[PDB]
Amino acid sequence: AASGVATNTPTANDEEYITPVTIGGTTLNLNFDTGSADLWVFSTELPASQQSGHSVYNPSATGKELSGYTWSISYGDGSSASGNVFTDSVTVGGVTAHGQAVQAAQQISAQFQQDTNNDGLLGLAFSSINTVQPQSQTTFFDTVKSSLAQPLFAVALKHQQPGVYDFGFIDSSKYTGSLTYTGVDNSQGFWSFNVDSYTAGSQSGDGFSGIADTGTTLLLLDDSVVSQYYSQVSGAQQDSNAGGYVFDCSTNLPDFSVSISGYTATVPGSLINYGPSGDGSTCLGGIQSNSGIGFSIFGDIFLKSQYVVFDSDGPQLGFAPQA
Amino acid sequence: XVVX
Ligand SMILES: *[C@H]1O[C@H](CO)[C@@H](O)[C@H](O)[C@@H]1O
Repeated sequence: AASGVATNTPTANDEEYITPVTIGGTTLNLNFDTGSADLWVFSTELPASQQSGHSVYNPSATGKELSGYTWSISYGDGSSASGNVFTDSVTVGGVTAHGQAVQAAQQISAQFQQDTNNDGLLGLAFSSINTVQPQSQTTFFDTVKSSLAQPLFAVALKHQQPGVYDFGFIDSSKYTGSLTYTGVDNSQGFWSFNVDSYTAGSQSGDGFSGIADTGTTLLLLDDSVVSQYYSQVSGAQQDSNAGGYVFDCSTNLPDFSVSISGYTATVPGSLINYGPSGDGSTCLGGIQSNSGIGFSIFGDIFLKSQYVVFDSDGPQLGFAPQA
Repeated sequence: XVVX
């Protein structure tokens, strides 16, 4: 059976987490995203000026082209990328997927051209949302799952410290107590779960659904929830230069918790201080609006407080406080 | 930050 551990590292302020991946012999630093199902990388098919500052995949060296297949994806923050497809060997934490579809970028939007922290994304959402045309392909996880000791992956994302991606096994030393599981609705291709209620400092409210997403930096909630939270933070104000609600870095922030199948997942107020707003003397809040989309995005701010198991059997999500 |  196979299993493996890949180490992740946050970039400045934990904006994103990158992990090395070897594709056809070349190691690239990718952002693992449980919110999408495409494995795409910077390649030699991009204009030379865009390859700058990145490790790039050269498809002609080792990939097998899928004649006539294309891919095109657009993300929640407005970024997008597109290209062609090859199959190659992909190794993550010593687990190798042979014949994994690799989406070589031909076009990337400005957000990606400006980000030199990563060399592409490795999607970990369900394969049902992979964008390859005319026939969708399976994610790295779906490609290898039958070979793992257990068909699951688990993650521990940390605040300014290296974390891990466990593939095919659960490391019990990464959390306190026992895991609590909840069912996942994968109808929209995400690792979606329900919360029965929430507590924002001194205020509690009714439940809602959300997706566990390693690819989103913050905890994005309904505006009602955001208002309620910030109404308890002295001097909090929206700052479009910063991207949302900001406050004095010294502010004591209330905690935020959700009740999941009887388990209370708590994000301490210290983890809600994201960092310097990068606009004056304030800090940006880890909780911001979801723009009215109807569901919440449990991004890195939330994840930094738990060890999370993504189990294909159910499917289901397991949670426990990080040790 | 980003929103994948
Ligand atoms: C993950 O699990 C596999 C299967 O038990 C081991 O062979 C590997 O060393 C790691 O513990």
